[PDB]
Amino acid sequence: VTCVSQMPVAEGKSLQQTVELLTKKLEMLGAEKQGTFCVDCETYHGKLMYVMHYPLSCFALFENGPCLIADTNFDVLMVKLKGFFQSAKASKIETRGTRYQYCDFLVKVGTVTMGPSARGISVEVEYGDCWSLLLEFLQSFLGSHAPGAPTVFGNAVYGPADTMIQYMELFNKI
Amino acid sequence: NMMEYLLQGSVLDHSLESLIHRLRGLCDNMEPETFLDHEMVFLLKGQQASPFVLRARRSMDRAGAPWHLRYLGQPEMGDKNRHALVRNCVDIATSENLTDFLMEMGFRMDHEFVAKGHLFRKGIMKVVVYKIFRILVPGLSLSYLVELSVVAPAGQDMVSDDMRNFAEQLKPLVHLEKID
Amino acid sequence: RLSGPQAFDKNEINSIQSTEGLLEKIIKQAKHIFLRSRTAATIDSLAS
Amino acid sequence: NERLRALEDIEREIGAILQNAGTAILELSKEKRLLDRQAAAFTTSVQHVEAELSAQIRYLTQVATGQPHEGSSYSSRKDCQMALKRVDYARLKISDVARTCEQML
Repeated sequence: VTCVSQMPVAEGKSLQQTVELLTKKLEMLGAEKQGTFCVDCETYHGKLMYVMHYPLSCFALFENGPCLIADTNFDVLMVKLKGFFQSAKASKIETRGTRYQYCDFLVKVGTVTMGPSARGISVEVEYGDCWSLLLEFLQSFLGSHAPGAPTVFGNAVYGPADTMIQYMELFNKI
Repeated sequence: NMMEYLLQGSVLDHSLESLIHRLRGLCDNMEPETFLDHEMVFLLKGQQASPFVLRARRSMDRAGAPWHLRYLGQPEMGDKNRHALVRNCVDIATSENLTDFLMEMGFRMDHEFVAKGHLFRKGIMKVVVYKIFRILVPGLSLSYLVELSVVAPAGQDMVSDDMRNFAEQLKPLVHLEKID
Repeated sequence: RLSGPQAFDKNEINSIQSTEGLLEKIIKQAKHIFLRSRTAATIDSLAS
Repeated sequence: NERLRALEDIEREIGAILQNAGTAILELSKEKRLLDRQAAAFTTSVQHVEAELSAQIRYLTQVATGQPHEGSSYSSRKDCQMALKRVDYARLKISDVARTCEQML
């Protein structure tokens, strides 16, 4: 499926402390480690970028995005497109973290991109629309979460770029 | 980073066998094939006064193949007796995403052309024969085109002499050269 | 190049190419002896 | 295909033209009927053989640069060899099964 990411602004102890608490809860759930899948999407201008893992940097800027350019295709195109887009002043940062896989699942914690940011959680599903199981698993993870806003009224058929659209919306929201 | 050594080729429309058999025999490959695609040039340059071409060549006879696009221009004056080409930068695309992004970012279709012919390859080289038509979107100059081209990193222009020798090998039929 | 449009994280990036040579023949011989042993065990249990 | 037969016919015609020229010279120098027509035919055949040789030499010169037509479908040859080997192994196994059945009955 394509589970959107949320921005739970935790407080009290620390941002890193809340991230460690979420990781400890996930480990208590019984999820093993599956490498560090650091996602990266930098805005530009109304252009964008993407490094979500996958050797394809697919910048879904607008009009749902192509999401087909290679890891170096869009990058070389933007590097050669000097003078066309002169809005490179406002920079953009990206998060990182780990990636666990409990069973047919995935979890990604979105840390501080440039330093100001919350712990952005993100999950996926097995086949795909099919939100009963997703919510039943999310409620056992934490409390206030699951904003939603998917590509409703589409049938798309499990749009993979929907994750990128949710990430872009979250990055613009903070 | 990457570069190209594309050479221009133009053969008479009637001289087809002396090209196909020679290329199939001298050194191209085993089990040759053909192709069919149509190009869509674009340009978006308001004040820069430098229209960048984005050839979204989509193979109509392909099963949803990506719209492999290439950027070419500003031939570098190397004077290395080579094909006198410039740097290249390929870029894949999705289904109908090339037109979608061209409409989103804003582009102007300079022209539309279609190509059709046989395919050939080499070790670090590539030669292609095809014919261009002048027809509407639903579907000619009477002159085939030998697309002897090389795309590779900068290196030391070692493939230039190899391409020159390969062109001299097919001298009785055609005579490749550069272009302006 | 299909990794462009259909961006696969680690499935096709690893399935595009893999090792071969002696490992394949070894696996085939292992499967052969395993099938032979299973058939022999079934035949022996039937005869017993 | 046809060029080989063409060259063979050209060589045979050159030989026949030489023989006809010799015979015409002999008949004309023996004593003094059809010697004039014979000499005319011999000269015409010699000119035709020369023209055919010049045309064959002025061929398209296919490659003249390297070993052409590289690759004689070796993959298909190997595939056919493997198919024949499969057929032979199947025949051997079938003969073994038939011998076992004959020993059974």
